[PDB]
Amino acid sequence: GDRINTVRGPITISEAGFTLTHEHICASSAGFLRAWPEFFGSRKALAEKAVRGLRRARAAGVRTIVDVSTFDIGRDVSLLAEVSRAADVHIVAATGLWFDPPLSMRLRSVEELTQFFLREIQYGIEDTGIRAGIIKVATTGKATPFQELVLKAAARASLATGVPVTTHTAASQRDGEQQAAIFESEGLSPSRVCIGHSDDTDDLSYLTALAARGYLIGLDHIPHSAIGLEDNASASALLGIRSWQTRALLIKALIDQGYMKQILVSNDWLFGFSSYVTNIMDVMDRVNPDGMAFIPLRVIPFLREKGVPQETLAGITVTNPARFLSPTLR
Amino acid sequence: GDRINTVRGPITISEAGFTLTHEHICASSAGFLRAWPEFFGSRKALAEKAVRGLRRARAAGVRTIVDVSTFDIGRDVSLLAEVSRAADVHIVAATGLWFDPPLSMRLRSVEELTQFFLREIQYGIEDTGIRAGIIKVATTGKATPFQELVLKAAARASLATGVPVTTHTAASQRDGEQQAAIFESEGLSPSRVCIGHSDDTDDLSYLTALAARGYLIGLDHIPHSAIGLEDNASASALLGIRSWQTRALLIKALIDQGYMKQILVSNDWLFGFSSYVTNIMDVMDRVNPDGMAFIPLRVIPFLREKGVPQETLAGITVTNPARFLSPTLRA
Ligand SMILES: C[As](C)(=O)[O-]
Ligand SMILES: C[As](C)(=O)[O-]
Ligand SMILES: [Co+2]
Ligand SMILES: [Co+2]
Ligand SMILES: [Co+2]
Ligand SMILES: [Co+2]
Repeated sequence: GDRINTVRGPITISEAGFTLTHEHICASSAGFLRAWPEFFGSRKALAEKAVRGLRRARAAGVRTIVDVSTFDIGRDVSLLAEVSRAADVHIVAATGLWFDPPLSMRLRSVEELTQFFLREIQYGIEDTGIRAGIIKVATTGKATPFQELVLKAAARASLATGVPVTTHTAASQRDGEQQAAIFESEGLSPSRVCIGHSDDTDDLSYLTALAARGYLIGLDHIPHSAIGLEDNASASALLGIRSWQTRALLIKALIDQGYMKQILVSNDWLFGFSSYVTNIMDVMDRVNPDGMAFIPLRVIPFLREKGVPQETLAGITVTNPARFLSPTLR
Repeated sequence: GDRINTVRGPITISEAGFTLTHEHICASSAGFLRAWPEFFGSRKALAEKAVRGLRRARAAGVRTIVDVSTFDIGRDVSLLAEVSRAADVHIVAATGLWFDPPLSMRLRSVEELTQFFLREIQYGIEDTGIRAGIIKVATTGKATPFQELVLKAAARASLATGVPVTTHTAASQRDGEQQAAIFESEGLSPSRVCIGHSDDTDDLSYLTALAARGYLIGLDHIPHSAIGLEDNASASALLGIRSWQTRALLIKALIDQGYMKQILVSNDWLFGFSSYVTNIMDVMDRVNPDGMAFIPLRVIPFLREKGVPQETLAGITVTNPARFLSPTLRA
C-alpha cells in the first residue's frame, strides 16, 4: 500500500495532503445524469459549478477529496475525471452500494457482489480504467437482508485489495454497531472501516465505544443544519436542527477522550442532488456557501480556537486520511 | 404521422411490416450493462446473441420489433442501434418508467416526468439523438401514488406527440381497468393505448370490455409457459403453467368476438435478463428456443390451423401495429 488510486491515476501517499474523505461531485442515481442532464441545467453547468467549488476548496488548502458516490448514487467517473483535471484536485472514486440498489443489484448473491466491487477496484469502473480507492456501503437502521450481503462483500473486497470501507449510517439508531458486527464476522480489521455520519448523534458513548475497538469515526456532516429554516420540513428532515458548532465539538470530545487517530472529518457536500426534492441544492448552498471549503475555512479554526493544537489538526486532516486510504492488506 | 422513429432514424409506415410490439434486447437496470457487462459474459457476447436472435426472427419474417425497455429496465439505446444495424431489423425504442424507478425518478412531479418523457420522444435519448416511438409504463396491482404520476405523464406525453403508450399489467388483478381510467382522465384516446401482458388472464370478458372501449390488447406472453418446471420455483413463478396454446386461443377468442382490430401479439422475449435470478436466461431459452421467432413460427400457423384467415393474421401482425405506432394527435 504505497499508492492511492485517483480518477487521474495512482498518487503517492504524501501527494494526498489535506483530504476530505466523504464528499460527492453529484448525488443522483444510476444512469440519471446521462439520461436527464437538464435536471441540473446541463451537464456543462454542473461540471462548471463543480470546478468552481473544487477550485475554491483547493484555494483553502484541500488537496484531495474522496467522492463516495457508488453506482446507485449515480456516480459518473468520467465527470469526476473531467472536473478533477480542470480544478487540479485529486479525487478518489468509490465502489460499493448505497441504499437505492436497482433490481439487477438487489437480486445478487454475496459472491456476485464481491466480484462487482473487485471489478471496480482492480480493473476499473465501466470501460474507463479508473479504479476505485474506497468501498461505500449503507444501512438506515437495522440492515435489510440485501444490506447484510453488501457489507459482507465489501469486507471481502477490502480483504482482497486493502482498500478501505466507509459507511452511511442512521447514527440515531447506532447502525455502526451492527455494521461492525457484520464486518468482524468476515474477519475485517476495524482500522479498515470508517463509520460515517457519526456526528448525527450526540451519544458520545456509542462513538467512543466504536473508536475504542479501532473503528474510524466519520464526522462528515459538520455543515449540515436547518437552523433558521425549521419551517422548511424537507430541509430539516434532511439536515437536522443541530448546529454546526455542536457537531464540531464532537470532534473535540473524541480528541479529549484520546481518540484523535480514529477521527476523519468532512462536509458531505455536493454540486448536484437529484435523489431528493427539486431545488434542494439552492437550499443547501444558502445554508453553506463555503461548500467543501467549510472544513478548512470554519471548522479547523473553530477547533484551534477551542484549544486543539495545530499538530492534532494536521493529524486528523492529513495523517488519518493517508493511513485510511493507503491500501493495507491484513 | 407519416413516419415511425426507430433507432436508425424515421421509417415510413409501410417499412414497418410484420411487427412484434412488446420485446426486449436486454431486461436490466439503469447503468447496469455499462457497469457490469461481465454479468452477461460480455457486452460483445450479449450483442452477438441478440444479433443471432434478431437474424432468425428476420428469417421468419419479422421486420420490426418494439423494444419496450425504459430507462429503469436499463435500456441501452446505443446497443439497440448496434444490433439493429447488424441484424437489419427495425427497432423502436421506448421512453417511460417501469416498476423499478430509482430515487431521482421516484421523487419527481407529474410535470417533471412529463418533461423527461418528451425529451426522450422529441429530442433524443441521452446524447444520441435517437428518439423513442413509444411510452412504456407499469403497475402491478393498484397503482402506487408514483405510478399514477407516471401514467398521467405518459398520457400527457402521448397527447402532445401522438406516440402510443403500452403497459405492463398484473392481468389477474385487472390492472387495465385503472390504467384506462387514469389515461381517460387525461383525455388520452384508448386507440393510443395497449394494455399489455393481457394473455396472463383467463377472464375473457375483462379483455373484451377493454377492447370494446377501443384499447389495444397486448397478448405478448404467448411463449411464457412454465410447463413441466415446478422443479424450478422462480422459473414457474416467472412463467406459469397455462399452455402457449391456451394463451394463443385468447387471440382467437378476441377475433371471434369481433375485435381483431384491437389485438397486438408478441413474445416479450429478451437476450439478457439481469433483473431476475441468475441464469434465468438458460431456463427461458430451453423453454422457448425459437425466441422472438416463436410468434411467426409457432403461433401464426397454429391460429391458421384453427381457422383464422390469412387476411386477419396480416391485419393483426402488420396493420394493427402500423396504426398503433404511427404518431396520432387527437382531433
Ligand atoms: C449520497 As448521501 C445523500 O447519503 O451523502
Ligand atoms: C421488463 As418485463 C420482465 O416486465 O417484460
Ligand atoms: Co450518506
Ligand atoms: Co454522502
Ligand atoms: Co412487463
Ligand atoms: Co416486457
